[PDB]
Amino acid sequence: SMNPPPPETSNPNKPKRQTNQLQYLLRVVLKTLWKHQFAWPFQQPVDAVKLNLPDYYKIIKTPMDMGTIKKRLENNYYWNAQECIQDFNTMFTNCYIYNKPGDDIVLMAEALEKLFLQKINELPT
Amino acid sequence: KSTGGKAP
Repeated sequence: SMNPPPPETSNPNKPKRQTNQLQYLLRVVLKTLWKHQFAWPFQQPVDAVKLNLPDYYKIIKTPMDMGTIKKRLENNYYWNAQECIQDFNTMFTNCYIYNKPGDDIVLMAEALEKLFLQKINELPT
Repeated sequence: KSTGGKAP
């Protein structure tokens, strides 16, 4: 019942660029979701030790959280916006796989996703 | 905030 190592947020070997779209994902998408009232269950990796969740990582093998994504975006870890969008989708999907549909945390992730989906529809040239 | 949002 240890935690795995968090996901990579930094690799100096990967190449790096700034796009319109990556800047929108940090400053519009991430910022909006980050400041949401329901954001806090997702701002860090699920710590199964401190939270007593011994099944979490027997069930979730591709973990993701908005803290990781935030760091990835600050570190130019992403080259394509789609890599970033996929991490958000993995984070939502994980919440739907682990929690039962009717748990509070699923309703919370659904509100974030709706906001998330509204926001990426506004992603630029 | 005890079980970081999860239902026991």
